[PDB]
This record gives sequence, structure tokens and C-alpha cells, in this order.
Amino acid sequence: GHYQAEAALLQCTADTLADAVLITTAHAWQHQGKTLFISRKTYRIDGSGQMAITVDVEVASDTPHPARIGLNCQLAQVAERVNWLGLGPQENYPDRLTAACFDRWDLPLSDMYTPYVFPSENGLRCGTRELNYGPHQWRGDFQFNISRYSQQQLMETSHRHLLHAEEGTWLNIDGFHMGIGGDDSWSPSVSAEFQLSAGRYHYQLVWCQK
Amino acid sequence: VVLQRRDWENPGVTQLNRLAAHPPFASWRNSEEARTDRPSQQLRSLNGEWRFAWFPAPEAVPESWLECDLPEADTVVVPSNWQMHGYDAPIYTNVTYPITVNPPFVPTENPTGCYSLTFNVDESWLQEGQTRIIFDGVNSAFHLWCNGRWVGYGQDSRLPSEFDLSAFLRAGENRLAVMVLRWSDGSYLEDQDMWRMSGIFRDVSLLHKPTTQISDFHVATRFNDDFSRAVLEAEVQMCGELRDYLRVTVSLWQGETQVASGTAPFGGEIIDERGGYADRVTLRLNVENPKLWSAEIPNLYRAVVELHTADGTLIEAEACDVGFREVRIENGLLLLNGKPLLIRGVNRHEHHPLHGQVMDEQTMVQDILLMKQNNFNAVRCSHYPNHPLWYTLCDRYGLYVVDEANIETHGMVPMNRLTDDPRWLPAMSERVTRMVQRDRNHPSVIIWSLGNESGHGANHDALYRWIKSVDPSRPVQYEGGGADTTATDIICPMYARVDEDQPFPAVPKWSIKKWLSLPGETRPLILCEYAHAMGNSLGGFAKYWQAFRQYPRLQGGFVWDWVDQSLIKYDENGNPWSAYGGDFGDTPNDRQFCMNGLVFADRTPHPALTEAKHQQQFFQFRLSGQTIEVTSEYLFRHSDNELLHWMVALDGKPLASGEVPLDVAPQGKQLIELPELPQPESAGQLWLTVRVVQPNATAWSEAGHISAWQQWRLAENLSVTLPAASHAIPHLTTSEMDFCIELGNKRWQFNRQSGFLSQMWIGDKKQLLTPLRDQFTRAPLDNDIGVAEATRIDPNAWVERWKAAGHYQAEAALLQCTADTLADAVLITTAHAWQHQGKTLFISRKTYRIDGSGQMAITVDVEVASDTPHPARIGLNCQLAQVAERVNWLGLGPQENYPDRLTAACFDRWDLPLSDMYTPYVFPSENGLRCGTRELNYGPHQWRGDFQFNISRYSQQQLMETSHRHLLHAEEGTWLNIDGFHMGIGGDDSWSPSVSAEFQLSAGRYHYQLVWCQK
Ligand SMILES: CC(C)S[C@@H]1O[C@H](CO)[C@H](O)[C@H](O)[C@H]1O
Ligand SMILES: [Mg+2]
Ligand SMILES: [Mg+2]
Ligand code: NA
Ligand code: NA
Ligand code: NA
Ligand code: NA
Ligand code: NA
Repeated sequence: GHYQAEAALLQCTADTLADAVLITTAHAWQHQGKTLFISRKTYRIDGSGQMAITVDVEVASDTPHPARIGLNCQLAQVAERVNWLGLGPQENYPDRLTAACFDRWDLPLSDMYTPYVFPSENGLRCGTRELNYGPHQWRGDFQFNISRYSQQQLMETSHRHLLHAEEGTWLNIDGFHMGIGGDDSWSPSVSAEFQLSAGRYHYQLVWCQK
Repeated sequence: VVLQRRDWENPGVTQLNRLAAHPPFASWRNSEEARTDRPSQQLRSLNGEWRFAWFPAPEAVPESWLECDLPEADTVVVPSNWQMHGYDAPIYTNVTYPITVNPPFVPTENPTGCYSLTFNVDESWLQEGQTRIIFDGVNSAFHLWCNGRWVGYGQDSRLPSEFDLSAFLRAGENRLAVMVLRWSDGSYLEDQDMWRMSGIFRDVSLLHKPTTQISDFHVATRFNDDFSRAVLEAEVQMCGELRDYLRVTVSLWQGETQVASGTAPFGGEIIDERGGYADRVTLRLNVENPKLWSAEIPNLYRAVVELHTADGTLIEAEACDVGFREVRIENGLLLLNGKPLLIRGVNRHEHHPLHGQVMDEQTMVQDILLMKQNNFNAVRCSHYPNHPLWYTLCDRYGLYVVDEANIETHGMVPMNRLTDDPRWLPAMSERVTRMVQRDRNHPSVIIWSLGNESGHGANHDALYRWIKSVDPSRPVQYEGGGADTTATDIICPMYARVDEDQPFPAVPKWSIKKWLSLPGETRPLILCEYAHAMGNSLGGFAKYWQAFRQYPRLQGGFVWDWVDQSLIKYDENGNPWSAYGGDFGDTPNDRQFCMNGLVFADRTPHPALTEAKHQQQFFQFRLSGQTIEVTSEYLFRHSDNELLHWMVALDGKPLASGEVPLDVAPQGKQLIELPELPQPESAGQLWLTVRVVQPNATAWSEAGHISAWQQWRLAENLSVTLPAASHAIPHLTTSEMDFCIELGNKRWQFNRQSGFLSQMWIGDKKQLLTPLRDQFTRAPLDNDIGVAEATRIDPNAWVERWKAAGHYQAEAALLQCTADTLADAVLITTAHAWQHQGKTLFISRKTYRIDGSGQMAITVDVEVASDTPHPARIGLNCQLAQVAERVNWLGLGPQENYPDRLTAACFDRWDLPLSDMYTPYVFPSENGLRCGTRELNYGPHQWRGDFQFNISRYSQQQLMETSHRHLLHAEEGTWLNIDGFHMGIGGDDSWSPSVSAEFQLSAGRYHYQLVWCQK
């Protein structure tokens, strides 16, 4: 039920600190009475206008290891360039990132999408410490992809020529992403060390305007 | 003559007047006594009280000593090492010879043990036949006199030296004088890594043989292809007068049942142009469906060899245990009885903390039972032939033995300097040939070894071929000169790693997986030494066993080693303590390197022994749905003394359990389907534990013995229910110097200058003696330390890297300390930098959240500079004010376990006395860690999270600063170390870094969270 699991809110609080506002949230994803994941977050917005997002995820040990532990949203902005400090410039995944180099990369948005004839998850860049898109900046240690196509649309389209640019830009920022495998393509081929099996995951992001 | 000839400085003289070597003799004059292996009237022990005087050199020994007792002599027990009686110092050196390397010469100051015995001989022994004396082991060389008359001389410390005393003895009282030299030319071939001791350290005996006698016998067993048929072949040689009426009968018995018998007169088949052996005969006995010998089922027959006359008068009988087994290498695999072995082996030195190198039956039995109880099936005699009883015990209890010649020349430069030299071939040959002649009839002996750490020389090639020629029944191995030379049937490296190459010049240690498939290589690979168990070690032991099971030609190895070579010393209070190298004034020495055991010298297990047991299990398990698949790794036996216990528990709370009989054929499978388990009440992780239990007692185990176990995570129910909101609210009291939190009778004190929680109160009582601070270091384990390189200690060693980077000196700089009041909690936020000479090593960022329920949630985020050596641990430490009797935890246990040594540990609720949370390694270090811990309880405290911890009355600082465990003193309160992350311990070897990459703390950023609360 990973594709059908609905978020259930367990907690949502706001606190005022000496120099910041703190939002604390907790969610559970369930399918047929079974809790798959729990997500606990704090958002800390300070006087510099930077939102520090802290995320702790619990994954039920008996659920199939998830494909990613991350956040997504559709941004209103469509900018021409994507600029990042991390592994690049080409698409790279946790078990396919040896060729990528850590540096400052700057590409047109279209280059952040790989036009696989059969549409799928694509365009990820790993080991990224800073992402810049339009007025936004994200900082941390994450994996991301950025395109005009939702995961939902990539999931529902059989050929690439049938894809349509959606309004704005879909951003996927992952603390963790599962390997892609490929030893063969007719059985599970992602090696144990590239499966998301730790049970407890932690990542932190900073969202700001620069 | 004796002082003039200096036979102890001449490698061409290894003995004088010594009798030929042979299998164990008892010279029974009764066949039934021979059959039942009862005592023989013709084999007397001379062990007991002897007279002894120590001298600094053989020149200092008075001539009068030959004729009568020296008044200044003491009465001492023999067998003994004279170092153990305090006459001089035992010396611990590993590689470097304890004497100047100047072969064949030894120091002029050469400790000399003067032994003597006044003993009686029956007149009947002298009126007929031959009376010989047998010295099972004398270290290192000796001259022998009897009644003032010189008899002979002997070398090789580890094989019996026999002399004919018939012409020397008188009826009634006689006196032996034995002059034992500590050093001889023999010493150059005896450079094993062990205490250097000396004396008559094995049994002394008198054997009476008739004049017409069995002088040798060899027993071989050959089989057809399916082992349903065997021929036992016995070659028997006589000495004395040949007469036509002489006969030899060889009978074979299975218990009380005679299986076969054959009689012939003397006279062997034509051998060459000159005829055959008139003084030999070979008997061949047919055996249908023989019960085969193995370590799994040590089936033994008894062979009795009778020398007799035609009319039926017995002259004498000799005898041995026969094991019907075939050892062969075929298609690159070592086979026993047609089946590929998997050697679960250990190296074992003959060591006793009190008696030094003297062995006794009780100790030997204790060792074997402990070995078998821990899933060992094999032992290597490192690095010499053993006390003769060892092989009898291995025959009967079932262990595969590698018999090893007493030749080690480790300290030569280069290592093969003597073994490549034809002048040393004679001395070397005797150590090999006389071992084979003694031990060739033991079924437990399955492999011959040419010695240890003596490079590869042409003398090895000669002696390798000599063995293949005289005994085709057993493979020959030898590790020297690169582990895969022409002198070995088996690739037998020491401390070759699983996946990592160590490409040393000339003698590389390839990864074992890679070694097998090197171009042209076909041989089986069995490590003669691996998993160096020095102190807190056996990290990565699981990695060897995964490879052993996966690769057919990786057929296992021998752990280094069985037992810590510590010795007992006594202080002023007369209290015994465990001593290592240097502790006797011995210098140069190699300190604690004599202690590499899976057990302490008194045979108490180290925690690593349980990891060995688990990894060497003879049953493999898989879980699919509700089905458990049990695979037998036994080659010969069915599981006819086994049942499976299973148990399902929710975070330690038993929910369901049961037992199933195991009926698995060798190498076979059994499917066991678990019944539908009741639905669990609450949130938590269900855990399945299986154990294989032996209901019946055996020769080597007691009823209820657990031989195998495995665990799996079953279903997990994540807690979604919010905790009931506590009405109480904590108050923040701000000072210039302190942030203080109060909740009823509870106070938390945060020092605003240091940035740490400096104190906690429950009413009047202080909780802490030292503040709660980050810790990134550990008291170094032996594996962290390594060895001295030369001009300095090896800079590659972990401890050296940590010291150089300033890890042990790093001082916390406070970057931020702030307090905040929340809706229902107080939040303390801190940041620290650890710096050394301007360099920031670690940054720790923390939040402490204290809520109305009285719980403190600590969140720790650590940055580790990528260019600092990877830290030993990421955690917290403090000294608790309280000392409590019990320690209770939900996590991996019950024994000490580390990230690369935790497979043996089980997840459950464990409760131990506090003293059991400390491992008393003779050389103190970080110890007693337990991993995968979700909850820890100690007195009034409870910690929850996902952490590793140790808890003891010793600080890391004290452990780090103390050379010996007996010098440790319990500090006030209790030191607690709670780690989010702990580096592996390694141990593939203990003289270079050996922690695998996946167990190094190299991620750069680390997160962990704890909840501290009262219980
Ligand atoms: C220290 C190494 C260079 S030699 C190393 O020493 C060990 C110490 O227990 C063992 O004696 C090994 O057999 C030997 O190879
Ligand atoms: Mg000599
Ligand atoms: Mg050595
Ligand atoms: Na698709
Ligand atoms: Na194997
Ligand atoms: Na050693
Ligand atoms: Na059974
Ligand atoms: Na120490």
C-alpha cells in the first residue's frame, strides 16, 4: 500500500522561542490498519528568514523497504536554470554515482530530466549540499530531482512523447534514495547496501530565499 | 669428553645413543590387557619427586654430582619447567630470538638444570629383555648418566628421547643424572611465539621389552569407492633373533567383538634384487561395512599386535586405536571419507598458567570439551608435536589434528636462512621423520605440517617429499614462503583477509576468495591461522564464515588461538595475578602479545568464544513466511540428538514458544511450519528465536546443551498513540552561570560556561559525579595498538593516528548555550567544537528537551572533519553517583558485543550483575559494550533510544592508563558510556589496522537521540 497510503496527522503544534517560531508535526502512513511509516518533523523559522526542516522517519521493519525517504512539492515558479553544489552534472543515483563529480553545476531545467522512452523516476542528483532554483535555495545533504513532471504523471504515462509539462515545477528532495539496480531487469537487483533498511532515518534541510 | 665436545653447539649432533622413534609402546605380556588399553606392568612412570640444582653454565656443574646427590639440591616435582619453580626467569619473545643470533653457538652463560632420581628397578627386569628410559620432552637439550656412567644425549624439545639402560642398571637402587641445557643449537629451530622455558617438562618412563620384540608397526586403512569395504594393512617389524617358530598375529576388535584376525611368520615380499625384509611382515585384514571415524562420530576399533611362538606362547603385545577414515585431496577439495570437510579449527599451544608448559590429562580434556562445546572440530598443534596423550584424546572425542614438526626459525634474516641450508637438513629431518614415526597411527592426525614461520627452503622440499613417500595417506601442509609453495598440498595462509589483498613483496597475502582462482591454482585453501583473538577481538569473524560456506574450496581455518599464554605471579599480599611478557624481568620481550586466546589461561571464556560458536554452527536456518528451513552441515551423522526450540517475543515479553524434533540427514533439509501466532497486544517488534538443543548427554556435552541458534524480526507494530499529556510543567531558572530546570523534586543543572549537564537532583541526592559530555575516544584495544615499527611506533596504527590528530587531548569549546521555554517543555540548545592546535576535529550540536513527564530527550548531531582519522566512537559519557547491583537492558546480549562482533548476540531483555558488564581482559581496554540497545535500566535511571553502551566502575582513562587488570580499582559511582555509534574492533590481525571500511565511522555527519528518565 505504499502508493495508496494516506497521511494521518498525529500532532501539530506551534511554539515561540526567543528568536524563532517552531512548528512540530507528526504523521503516520497506514494501509488497512497497518502503520507503514511515521514522520516526525520540526520547522524552525528564524529572524534571517531561513526555515530549518528536521525530519525523523520510522519505517516498519516488515514493510518492503521504501524507494525514497524525502519531501516533495510543486513550486509555482518555472525558471530557466538549475544550479547546484553536489554530484553532477549528469543524472546519478546512490548505486550509479561514481562517474559524477562534486562541484558547482549549472544546467537548463530540461537537462534535469532524462527523456527515457518509458517514463520513470529520473534526473536525480546525489550528494548535494546546495540547490538553487529561481528565488529559492535549499541546503543540507540530500538527493534531488527537478522537472515539470510529477512522479504521478511519470507513473501513469507509458511513452515519453505523451508527457505534458505541468503547471510550475515538481521538486523531489530526498534524505535517502534506494539504488536503481540493473544486474538484470526481470528480478530484484538492488544490492542490500542500497536498500532503505535502517528502520530509522534522519535528515535536515534549510529552505531560504537568496 | 662431554664438556669438550660441546654437542649442544653442533647442528650435526642431534643425539647420541638414542633409540629409533616408534609408535606408543607398552609391552603388554597379556593380550587382553593390550586389547582393553589397561595399564602395562612393563611401562612404569618415573614422574614424581626428583632432586634438582640450578647452575649458570654446564662448566659450573660439579663432577661429584654424577656419583651422588648434591646437598644444595632441592626436591622438586617432575615433569616441570624450572622457571615455574622460580630458579630463573621465563622469557616472552615473539620473533626475536632470546639469544644472540650466531648459529650454531649459544651464550656461554647457559642455564643448566641438574636433575636426578634415585629409583628402584625389579630384578626381573634385568635378568631378561631390555629396559629403556623414555624422556617424552626435555627442553632444550640434555646429557644422561646412569649410576655415574654416561648413557647418551638428546635434542628436540617436543619428541620422546629413548635410551637403552640395560647395561647401566642394577637390581634395587639406581641413580639417574640428567643435565639439561636451556640453550642449544636446537634452539635455532625452536623460535615459536611463546614463553621460553626449559626442563624435563613431559613424562619420564621406563619400558621393559623382551629381547625378541616388536620394534615398529604401521597401520593403514584402504577403502573401496562407497566405503562399504576396507582392508586394514599392518606392517610389523621385529628386533632380536629371528626364528622360524616366530609368528605375528594382528587382531581387530570393535568393542568386545573381534572383527578379524590374521597370522603370519616373519618374512616380507621381495623388495629388490637382494630380496625382502626377513625381519618384517605385513598382515592384511578384510573389513566389511566398517564403522568410519570422523570428528562427528569418532568410531574406533582396537588393533592388537601379538608377537608369539607357533605353539601359542605370547612374547609381547602392542596395540592402538584404529579409525577407519580416508583423507584425500581430489579436484581441489580436501575430502574425509569422500566428503568435503569444513574445518572449524583452532591453534592450541600447550600452556598452563601455573605449570607452564607441562600438560595434564584434566587440562587436555577440559580443552577438548570446551572446543567441541563451541563447535570446533579441528585443532592445529602450534607449533610442535604434542604430549602423546593429546592424540589419544582426539582419536576418542573426535577432533581433526594437524600434527606439526618442531621447526620454527622466525627470527632468522631472511626467514629461510637455515631451512635453505643443507648443513641444517639433518637436524630438520629428524624433527619431521621422528614425528611421523611416532604419530602415523593416530586417526585424528589427518594432516602433516612441516613446521611454522621458517621461510621456504630446499630442506622443506626434501622433507615434504619424504613424507609423501612414507605416508601417502595424509596431505602435507606448510605456510612458509608464501603459503602456496611447492612444499604444501594446501594453500594455508596466516591472516589472509576475506576480500582485501595485502600485496607484500615476495610473500603476498591475497584475499582468500581471490587466492583460490589465481592462474593455474587448483588447491584447497585452509587458513593455518586467522582471526587473531588478542584481547577484545574477532571483529569480522562472520565475514570469514560467510566465505567458507559460499566457496567450496575455502574449507575453513584454525583460529589464533585457543588459550591466553598468561602466567601466574604473586604480589606482596600473596594474591595471584595474570602476568605477561616483561613481568619476570625478561627483556627484550613482546609484552601482551602472548595473550591471543579465545579463553583466559584458566579456561574461562572470552566473549569472542561465543561468536566463534555461533559462526561455526552445524545447522543453517532460513525463514519464509511461517516456515523455518533447517539445513544440516553434518557430513556423516543424522540429527539423532537434537530438537528445535522456538520462541516469539514482543520486545522481550514471551508471547508463544514450542519444540519440534529435528530429523535431518547429513547435508539435508527439514521444513518446520510454525503454528499461527496469536495477535500481539501492543506496539513493538516481534522477534523469533530458535535454538537447537541436545536433550541427551554425550561424551563431550551435558543434557540440554545448546549447539545452534538464530533470530529473525517478525512483524513490527509502530506506536502511533500519543502519550497522555502530563499536567506538570517544568520551570526554567536562569543564572549567569547556570540554566536550571525544576519539576517537583527533580532538578537538572546545565553549566553555562561548559555547556554541559553538570548535575541532576532527585530531592537531596546528587545523580552525577562528572558532567554528561561527548566522548569520541576509547581506551585502545590491542587491535588499535599494533606494533613498534623501529625508530618509533607504527604511525599507521589506529591509536597512533588518534593520538597524532589530538583525539585524546581535544578540548571542548562552547559555541552556543541557550535556553527556551515551550508550551509544555524547556529546551536547552548547545553547540561545541573540539579543537587541537587550531584544527576543528568534531562539532557536536545538542538539544535537551525536558517535559512535564520528567523525561529528558537528548538529540545529538555530530560533524566529523573528513580529514581527521575516523573516531573510535560517537557518544556520551558520565560518572553516575550511584552504584547498583543489577543492569537490565533490552538489546543485544547477554555477552559483550561490538558492531563487527555481534552476530552471536541475541535481541531480548537481559539482566546481569554489574560485574558481568565488565570483561576482565588481562591488558585493560574498552570492554563490555552491548549494541542494538533500545532500553537500559540502572538503579533509578532509564535510557531509551537506539544506542550501544557499556557500564562499569572503571573510566576509559583508567582503562587506558593501566597495564594490568589486577591494578584496576573501582572508582566512586559508575561510569556510563552511551554511544550512538561505535567503531568495529577488527582482528584479522593485531599488528596492522584491521577494521573493515563498513565498520569505520566515516560518514562525516552522525545523528542519535536518547531519552533519559527516572524509573
Ligand atoms: C607480529 C607479526 C609481525 S608476527 C605474528 O605474530 C603473532 C602474534 O601473536 C603470531 O605469533 C603469528 O603467528 C605471527 O605471524
Ligand atoms: Mg647439537
Ligand atoms: Mg613466529
Ligand atoms: Na510509466
Ligand atoms: Na567451503
Ligand atoms: Na602471540
Ligand atoms: Na533429533
Ligand atoms: Na590499558
